[PDB]
Amino acid sequence: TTYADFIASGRTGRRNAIHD
Amino acid sequence: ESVKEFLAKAKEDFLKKWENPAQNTAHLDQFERIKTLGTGSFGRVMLVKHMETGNHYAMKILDKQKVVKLKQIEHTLNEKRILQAVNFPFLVKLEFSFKDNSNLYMVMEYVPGGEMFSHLRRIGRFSEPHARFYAAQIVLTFEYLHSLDLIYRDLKPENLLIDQQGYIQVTDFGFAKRVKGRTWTLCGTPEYLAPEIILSKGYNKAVDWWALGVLIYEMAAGYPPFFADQPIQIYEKIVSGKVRFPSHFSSDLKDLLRNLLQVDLTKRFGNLKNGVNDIKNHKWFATTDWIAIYQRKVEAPFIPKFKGPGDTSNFDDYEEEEIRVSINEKCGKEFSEF
Ligand SMILES: Cc1[nH]nc2ccc(-c3cc(OC[C@@H](N)Cc4c[nH]c5ccccc45)cnc3-c3ccoc3)cc12
Repeated sequence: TTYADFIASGRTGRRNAIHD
Repeated sequence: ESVKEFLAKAKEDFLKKWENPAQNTAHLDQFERIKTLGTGSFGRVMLVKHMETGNHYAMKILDKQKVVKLKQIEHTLNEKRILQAVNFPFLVKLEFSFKDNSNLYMVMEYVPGGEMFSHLRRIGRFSEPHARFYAAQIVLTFEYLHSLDLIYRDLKPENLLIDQQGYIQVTDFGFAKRVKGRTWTLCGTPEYLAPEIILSKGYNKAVDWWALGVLIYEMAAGYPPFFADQPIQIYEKIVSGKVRFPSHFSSDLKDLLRNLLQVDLTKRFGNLKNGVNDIKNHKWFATTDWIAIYQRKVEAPFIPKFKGPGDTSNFDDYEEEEIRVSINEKCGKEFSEF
């Protein structure tokens, strides 16, 4: 399932901002 | 049209503070360090106690030298100048701001409720009525910000706090900027970046409305519309022009999201002739009483557990670090106006 795929991903925690 | 009347008065108030920003309204020794509530490349947020009043605040400490290295001088000046000038029910208030030899300080109201991110991840996902409640507040907040020529550029559950009344408190104006034309800075969060940002194009406030689409999706689904292990993979999905919705998504919700997550700027909701009204009048917001939301008269779907003014249970733990203040002034000219 898509949920299972997300939970198994490495981006389920707090996501950092990006910039140049 | 009473909205135009409200926004008119709101802009008058904003412009006066914008042209004459408040500076040096407190000192570090007036606060008691308690606990770190969060940390990043720059800088860190701590729970502090103001001895004079006994009030608890969230104090962000920015290392001036680190800000310079990351080339975030102008962005930092943007954040402070904007925060001290804005005034809205769903925006965290800036109480004090000051600086010393080494650091910049911003003291804002503390929200023990914690981030939406934490609650969303734990619960899994919000019901559509639940997500609608939060979404409505963001819609009004963006209407307010955009009318002041302000672009936010960092919408995400991590930057949304839940107060004692169950309402949203927007935080982190690190990428906020006042601009009437287009802008070009690559900034934001991968999952929430609009296609035009990824493609290095000149973009406008339409990027905020795209972000709203991503937020609503994540709230209702429990996961972002575009996710992967690496940002590069996420960008590929964003620019592909395709999106898939969970089966439990209502017809109205999917229609709204297809209009917000629209690659074509000439078709994206919030950026058309009717402006924000295209969103506020959408079928998915049919039951939404916008005036009641603004007045905070609507009953919140969720109320965080209260354990005291200084309780930090709703926040994760972080490693504590000293607050060092050099004997020599650092980057004086760079942050003169702070
Ligand atoms: C916990 C809390 N209560 N009231 C608050 C008002 C603002 C902030 C706050 C949030 C923020 O973004 C937090 C999250 N994006 C993580 C993050 C991004 N950049 C950072 C830089 C330093 C530390 C954390 C982060 C950023 N700043 C604030 C804040 C607190 C006081 O003034 C601004 C936290 C508050």
